[PDB]
Amino acid sequence: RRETTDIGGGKYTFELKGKVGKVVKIAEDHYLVEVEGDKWIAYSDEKLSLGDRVMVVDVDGLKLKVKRIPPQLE
Repeated sequence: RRETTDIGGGKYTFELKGKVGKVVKIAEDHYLVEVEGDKWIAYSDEKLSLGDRVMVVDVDGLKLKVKRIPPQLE
C-alpha cells in the first residue's frame, strides 16, 4: 500500500504542466526554466527577465511552454 517500489532514473516527470517555475537563465536559442528544482528547455516569444516567475502552459515531452505571470501582491 505505502511501500515505495520506484527506483527512478529519468528526470521526465511530465508534471511541470501547470506548475510554476523560475527563470534561472535565458537564451534566444532556448530558455532555462528551473521547474521542480530542474532546469528545463522552454521558449517564450516575450523576452523574460532573470528571476521572472513563469507557469508551464503545456509540455511537449522535453519542452514546456512558459508564460510570464503576475505576482500575488498584484
